[PDB]
Amino acid sequence: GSNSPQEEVELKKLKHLEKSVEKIADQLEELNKELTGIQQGFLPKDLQAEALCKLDRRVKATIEQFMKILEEIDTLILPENFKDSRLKRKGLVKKVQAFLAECDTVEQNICQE
Amino acid sequence: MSKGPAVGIDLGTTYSCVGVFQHGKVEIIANDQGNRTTPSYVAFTDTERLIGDAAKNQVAMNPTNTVFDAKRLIGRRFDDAVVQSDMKHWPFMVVNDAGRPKVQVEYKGETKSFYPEEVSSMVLTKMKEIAEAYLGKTVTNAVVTVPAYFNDSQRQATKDAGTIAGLNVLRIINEPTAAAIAYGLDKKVGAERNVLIFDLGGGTFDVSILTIEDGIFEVKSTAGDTHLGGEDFDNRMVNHFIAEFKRKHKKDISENKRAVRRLRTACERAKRTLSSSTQASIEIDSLYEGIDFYTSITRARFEELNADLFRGTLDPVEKALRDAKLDKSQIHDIVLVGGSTRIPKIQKLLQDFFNGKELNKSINPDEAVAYGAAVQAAILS
Ligand SMILES: CN1N=C(N)c2cn([C@@H]3O[C@H](CO)[C@@H](O)[C@H]3O)c3ncnc1c23
Ligand SMILES: [Cl-]
Repeated sequence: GSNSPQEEVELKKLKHLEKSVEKIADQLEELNKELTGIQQGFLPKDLQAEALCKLDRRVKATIEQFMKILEEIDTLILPENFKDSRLKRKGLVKKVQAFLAECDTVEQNICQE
Repeated sequence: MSKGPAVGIDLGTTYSCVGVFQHGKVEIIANDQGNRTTPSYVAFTDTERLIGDAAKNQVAMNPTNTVFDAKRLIGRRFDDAVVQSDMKHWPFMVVNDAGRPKVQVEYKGETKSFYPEEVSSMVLTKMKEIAEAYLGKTVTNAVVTVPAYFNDSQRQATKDAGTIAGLNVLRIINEPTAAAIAYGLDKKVGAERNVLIFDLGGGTFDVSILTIEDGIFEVKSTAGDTHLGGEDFDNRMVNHFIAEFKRKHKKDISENKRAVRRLRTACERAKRTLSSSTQASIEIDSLYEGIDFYTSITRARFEELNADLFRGTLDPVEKALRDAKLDKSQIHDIVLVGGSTRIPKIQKLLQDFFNGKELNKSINPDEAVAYGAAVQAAILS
């Protein structure tokens, strides 16, 4: 009803951040597939550990990239009237947080004991 | 690549800066990320050696193998009070090799150790490459700056860092002397001039009193607070918002490292906004336990939260005047150095102490040392 050209600028920044989240989430998906591969592979217990702990640097790099997205989102100031922008920002933060929760479960499954 | 000019390098504790004198003016050179300052960070990974912004950006990922603060170790003995006190806070290992400290890391799967001047040489090599990428010419000659309180051993170790980095160190000059040269205080007509250099960074606070008589610089005194900087002002804001969140929501965010980091980053940026505006707004969705944190802070509240810290910057000023055997009325020029001198309240306190005397602040305070060094590098070329 009162959609402004100024909000289109904010929606564009959020769309560029959504594309960045989708790139990091594809890396997380590859990490999940490689983890399953090691778990359902023929590696002896000792070499499995090296393979699982080799995923650690990668998982930590995924967490960090998600943290940097959150810091970029946190630079935004959205007036109350920019309802669509506030919804897209909130939806995007919750999505990054759900992926960070998945990264945390991977971290609790590698380099253990 | 053709042979290029001589550069001025401010080799800093947490950040370094490189400048060049060309077409009658100094140009502060931006790095590959477009930043006019470069982190004095070196990281050792399983495959490569990262320097500068690339090393600082992966610090969370590789805390033990990411080295910084090598300036606090350079030219010092292992048993130095400074070395013993500072290593209690570093995430990387500091070992003793025949009385000399060495940083110990895992580099390409092997345990390796480096002397502080070897780490500083890697930072200098990065500064050399930043200049070379901008100029499109080979850079060999440099003027490198050191603190006025550095002894013979710390000065020599810095020159050795320059030599290992493949630089021809034209001169090692004091950081307060470099700031005074930037403003041409040695060229002003008149009698000897008493200059006060007020340096406030992210972690260190240094006050220096220089006398310039017939183009000769003489350090009369140095004072300061080695652990006082912008980071202390961020901490006060973080504590204020943690308390605010507790008052409103009855929840303690301080044990969630990621919530504290999101808050800290927002605070540091809000602090910078307060140097030009009287208010800064912060909006952080789902900060802790799904609660959105939308707030603001005025300059007045930021100043109240840091009142003791700001006022406290005047005690090393009085200490320096006492040691230099000078009254405040005998100070001809005051020079601002360091990012934190941009804070309006600090400028007001310093100006009121000198009964309304104008401050030399037109040159970016983060770049003033590099600026004076580039001028000196052009003079010696
Ligand atoms: C406006 N404006 N612009 C800056 N570029 C800057 C850097 N700083 C601080 O100086 C330190 C750097 O050694 C860190 O603690 C920075 O937060 C600042 N404090 C206040 N106002 C500032 C800055
Ligand atoms: Cl430039």
